[PDB]
Amino acid sequence: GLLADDEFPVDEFLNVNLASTSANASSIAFQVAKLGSGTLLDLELSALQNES
Amino acid sequence: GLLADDEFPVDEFLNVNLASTSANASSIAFQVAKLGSGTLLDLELSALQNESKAEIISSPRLITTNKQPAYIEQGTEIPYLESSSSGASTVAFKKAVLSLKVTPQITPDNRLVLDLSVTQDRRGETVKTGTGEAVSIDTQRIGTQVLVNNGETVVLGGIFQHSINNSVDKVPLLGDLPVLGALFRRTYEQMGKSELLIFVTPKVVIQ
Amino acid sequence: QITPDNRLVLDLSVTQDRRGETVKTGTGEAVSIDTQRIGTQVLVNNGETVVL
Amino acid sequence: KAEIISSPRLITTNKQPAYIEQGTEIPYLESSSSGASTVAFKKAVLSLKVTP
Repeated sequence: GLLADDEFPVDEFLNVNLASTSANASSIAFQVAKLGSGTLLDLELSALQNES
Repeated sequence: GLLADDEFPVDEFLNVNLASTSANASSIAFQVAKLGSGTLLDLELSALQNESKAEIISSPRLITTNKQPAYIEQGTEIPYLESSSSGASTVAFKKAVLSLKVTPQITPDNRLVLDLSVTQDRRGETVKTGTGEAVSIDTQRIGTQVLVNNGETVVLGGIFQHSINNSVDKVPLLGDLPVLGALFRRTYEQMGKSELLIFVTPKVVIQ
Repeated sequence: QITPDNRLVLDLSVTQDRRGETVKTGTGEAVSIDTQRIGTQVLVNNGETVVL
Repeated sequence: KAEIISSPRLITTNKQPAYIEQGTEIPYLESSSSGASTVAFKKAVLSLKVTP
């Protein structure tokens, strides 16, 4: 109950934040959310490969 | 009950505040909060480690007649604001090119004497000049006279660089304990290395 | 220039430039140019190619 | 702590001047002749200049 503003700290949530930084990168993301025992875990992969 | 504004003093709360200051640093944080007896304790670790490599090669060529000057270029021409003669401005162009400029000479015992200029410049940042701005240039240049056998290579010059940095900030006595000390200190370490080389090789066209 | 033994001496300039970005000059702006240039004197047989 | 090392090299002919450079050229606002401005470039380079 300690912090005042509570919608979701999307940036304070993440442990490892090393996303592929581009405009055409493709991703996919998996989740496990209980909310009864509290546990939540998220995992997203992203990639890109081009040629010219 | 003494202070008026109470949501949480997140900055006055922390005892030791030595977080890894970067944009790609990864962390993890543990907590023990009772709120019945009042006790609260927080501990967060953060880290980062990266690494990089690069390599560039460029090679221009020319053919020419003995004792005759030749050049080949590729780059940009930057318009600069004014050139001054007796009274007014002929605004001119500076070059930022990868260029080769040469005059050769053939000698009797199968050898060449070369008068050499080789450059590789680029367009840099835009600095502030007076109330205005202008564009700066990043350069690499070598100019020489050398004497080289007919069909082999020589290295004209090069530049080598190396650098190492270390830093620590800690708590005066605790940040030195054998295994626990890592809880009381921030550590930073960086290393760089660079190397540049220039080669040349002439050849007489035997028809 | 044509020589006796079926050969040419050429004084050559060949360029290919384009219009580049618009850089900042003083309180104003101007247009920059992207260049490729080669200038030489060569000696070549009558009807064949050489790389300059 | 800190430590930096830099070493340029050259080869040249006896009694003949040679140089090698690496750095930037700063455009400065104006150079003055009899009347007007030829804005010029100052150098900020790591350079070696030698006559043996």
